[PDB]
Amino acid sequence: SNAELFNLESRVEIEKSLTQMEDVLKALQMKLWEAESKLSFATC
Amino acid sequence: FNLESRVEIEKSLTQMEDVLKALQMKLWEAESKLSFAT
Amino acid sequence: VPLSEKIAELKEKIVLTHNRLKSLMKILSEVTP
Repeated sequence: SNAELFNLESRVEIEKSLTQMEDVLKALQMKLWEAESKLSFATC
Repeated sequence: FNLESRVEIEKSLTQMEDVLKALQMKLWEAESKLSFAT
Repeated sequence: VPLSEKIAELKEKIVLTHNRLKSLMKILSEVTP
């Protein structure tokens, strides 16, 4: 079944970039947090 | 990705918004690949 | 279908983080004219 194969190739490349998006955003969330603390302390 | 100065926070916050904007398209792309593989 | 749920959980976080970023952009422009 090339269908079942195609399905599996999809689900692989899908959840790969899902983890990728996970890693990109949670670094983003960490620098966001730094900026929040910066402007928070600055404007008291 | 600097926070030394207000001008750099501004630049850095827009970069983060541009990054999220790329993430939202990647999420949608994943939504559709998945919907097409069921 | 766990992939379906990983999509939805990831979507809501993009949104929440996007909202934090929005609120911080308004606070930052009150002090950077």
